[PDB]
Amino acid sequence: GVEGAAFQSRLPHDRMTSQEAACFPDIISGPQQTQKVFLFIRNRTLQLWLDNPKIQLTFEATLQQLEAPYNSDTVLVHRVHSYLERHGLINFGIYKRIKPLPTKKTGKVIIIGSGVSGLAAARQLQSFGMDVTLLEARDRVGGRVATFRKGNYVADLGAMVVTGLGGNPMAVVSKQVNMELAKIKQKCPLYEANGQAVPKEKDEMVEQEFNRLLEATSYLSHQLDFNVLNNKPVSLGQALEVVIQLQEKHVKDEQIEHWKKIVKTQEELKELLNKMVNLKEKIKELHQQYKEASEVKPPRDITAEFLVKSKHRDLTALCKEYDELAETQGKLEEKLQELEANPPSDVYLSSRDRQILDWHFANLEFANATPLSTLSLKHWDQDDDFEFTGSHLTVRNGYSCVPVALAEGLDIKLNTAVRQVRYTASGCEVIAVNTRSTSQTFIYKCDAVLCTLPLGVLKQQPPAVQFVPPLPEWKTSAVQRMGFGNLNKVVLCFDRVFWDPSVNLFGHVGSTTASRGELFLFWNLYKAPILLALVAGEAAGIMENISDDVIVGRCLAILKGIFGSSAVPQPKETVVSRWRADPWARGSYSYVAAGSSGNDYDLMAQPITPGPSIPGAPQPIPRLFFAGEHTIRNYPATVHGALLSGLREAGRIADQFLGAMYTL
Amino acid sequence: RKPPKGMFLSQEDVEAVSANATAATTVLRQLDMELVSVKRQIQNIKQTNSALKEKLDGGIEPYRLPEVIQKCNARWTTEEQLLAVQAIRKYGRDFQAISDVIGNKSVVQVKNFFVNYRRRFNIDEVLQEWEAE
Amino acid sequence: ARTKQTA
Ligand SMILES: Cc1cc2c(cc1C)N(C[C@H](O)[C@H](O)[C@H](O)COP(=O)(O)OP(=O)(O)OC[C@H]1O[C@@H](n3cnc4c(N)ncnc43)[C@H](O)[C@@H]1O)c1[nH]c(=O)[nH]c(=O)c1N2
Ligand SMILES: [Cl-]
Ligand SMILES: [Cl-]
Repeated sequence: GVEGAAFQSRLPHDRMTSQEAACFPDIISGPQQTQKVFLFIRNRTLQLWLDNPKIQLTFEATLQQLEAPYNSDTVLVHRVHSYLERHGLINFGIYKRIKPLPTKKTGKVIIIGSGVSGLAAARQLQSFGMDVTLLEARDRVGGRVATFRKGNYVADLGAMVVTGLGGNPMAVVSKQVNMELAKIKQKCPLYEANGQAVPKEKDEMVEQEFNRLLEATSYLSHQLDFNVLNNKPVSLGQALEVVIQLQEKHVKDEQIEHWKKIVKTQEELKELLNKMVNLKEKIKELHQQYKEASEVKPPRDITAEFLVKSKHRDLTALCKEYDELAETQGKLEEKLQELEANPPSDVYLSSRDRQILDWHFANLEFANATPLSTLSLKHWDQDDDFEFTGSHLTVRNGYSCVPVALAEGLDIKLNTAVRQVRYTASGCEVIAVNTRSTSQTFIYKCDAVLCTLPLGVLKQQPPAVQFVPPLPEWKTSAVQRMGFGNLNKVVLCFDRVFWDPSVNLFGHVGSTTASRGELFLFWNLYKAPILLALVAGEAAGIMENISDDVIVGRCLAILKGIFGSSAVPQPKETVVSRWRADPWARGSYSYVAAGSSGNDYDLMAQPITPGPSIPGAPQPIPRLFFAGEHTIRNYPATVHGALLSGLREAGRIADQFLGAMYTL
Repeated sequence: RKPPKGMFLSQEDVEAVSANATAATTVLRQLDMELVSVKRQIQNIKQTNSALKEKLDGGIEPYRLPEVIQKCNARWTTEEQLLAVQAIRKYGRDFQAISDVIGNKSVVQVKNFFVNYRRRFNIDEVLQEWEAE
Repeated sequence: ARTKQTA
């Protein structure tokens, strides 16, 4: 009920957050009883908004649905409501406005980029009463949400999956925008280079080993403190290699001690056989002596008789000894047959085992849009505990429906490439040009600038966008440290379905480690017959240089080897993405690079405050703000993350330029 | 707190595989070599043992004697007493051996002999003779 | 951010 509302908003139901503490210091420092009243009001308001996100939830309409005693304190309710509204926890996205927007605007904000982060912030700012204009370099909106549309064919070249609805803000958006969400069937069969499937046994054996190897790197990091090597941050790739090398070492160590047990025992045999051979000689010589003494025929003196009798006894004793040694000979002989029949494992992983493992590594390289040797060992999975619950889905009608819908009613200047960002104590001015005719210049004056340029663009050297004055070192250093990955897609449009329709995805196992991410995975998720191929890891960057024909050629080859040469027709339509080359992206999405950490995401999010114009003048207002996937530590590299960063900055900007009434 | 099951990762080993750029390859090689030098050592002793086994062909069957198989008699014949004296000279206190030599006397009867004929047969003197060897 | 296709 109210607890689900908190969960769906990424909030603890029974506790106040740091953000809430800042706006309600009176309540958090006060008695527990009052804190409980606040929590209920907050959760209930969230629930109301969540129950019907198609219409604006006003303060009036909120007080209405609340029962006593909660509905007694009208100010506390009003405060909580405004707080939620301002921070975009309620009334965000595309909803029917009950109170038509006041025609009179306050403040002027220029937003650089019209991707999801920029669009989300714009809606919020416009909704707050500010003058908002967005500048997009492309001839469209959505940025990294790029949908290919030709006829009935629909395929996403950028973001494609909604990663669980539980706690995901995209769930609200999906009720506001007609999104044909379809569950992803987890079943993923693999096909080796030769085109033959991988048996259930191996598939599971390698996958389990893969997870075991990752868990091992975690141990190696947290317990053995292997995080720095040669004054360099250890990468996930390095850690995996070391772990694998050590598993190969153990296999060899077990082998050695097994063959050493054999020799030790075989040396026990050597000694025993040496005894037996000498004893057999002793027995032979004694037998002769007895026979010679036995010759002397009765009757004989007592010494001659003693000789016979004594040698008889001595021989009996020695014959008993030999029998006991022969008893021991049979025990060791079979002990050796048992050991020789019990060899330990020959290899840690066979060539085929390694190739299948490389597919899992490629899969991980896809997830993080980067080769494993670039990922921070200590932090690559820092955002793990924030994953949403529920099954992963795809946008069957193309993800672009989201940005397009969010663009409705906004002032967006397309084909406008921002070139320079000037920010001072009295305001800002952004210099941009027409992408179609670069000489045509545009000047935009504003009170604040919200920068949503991708990390790739911010990294560009020489820079594509100049900041005046330059960004401070703390900001640029973060930019240099943070990783900006790459991953590409190959859209293959056909006229007929020649694949297993109940199978959403299937993999192709590359021959070598180097090419593991090369067209390693195929997606079958749309209405029309379309196959989407992934290019991850080191392959992504290299394949951008290869032409479409050659890429499609390789795709066809792979599919032929799997479905038969006379079953794969020549594609009617093909598209290949090149995110790194794309001047407005220069990569796909951020990753936690070795040497970086979740803290850099926070640094990326901090606004910039210019120095004073007049010396000795009071401390200016922050003027330059940042949003975007690379500015949200808990959900980076995602659509929801971008969306949330936009909502965050809108609240901070509004608080700064329109003032906060709910803090008092 | 611990590595995954079946997985092996010690501090000492990790440091070894990462001492230098080739350390890992050097470690694995030095083991591939140790394995080869032990396998050749196995076949060597296997062939040495095969020859020793061939020398024990037939075992000790042509050297085996039939058992004495006879009842124990309480009476001591002059012949038996004389055998004992010599048995004491050659075996000392191994009553079992002495009894086996005489044939028809038990272990206890031998012990009794030691006391019953201690003086007459200078057993004490005969015992010291055995100690000198 | 690990594997992705899970729950
Ligand atoms: C191939 C691929 C695959 C995936 C994903 C990305 C890609 C590329 N992601 C990540 C997701 O797409 C991404 O995080 C967001 O869409 C980006 O949001 P932003 O608003 O921060 O940047 P975004 O790059 O979208 O917006 C920045 C905008 O700035 C514009 N711009 C750049 N330079 C400019 C300039 N000089 N002047 C003016 N404008 C300029 C750009 O053109 C762009 O429109 C994803 N997400 C997810 O949730 N699940 C998924 O399935 C995936 N998988
Ligand atoms: Cl592109
Ligand atoms: Cl700071």
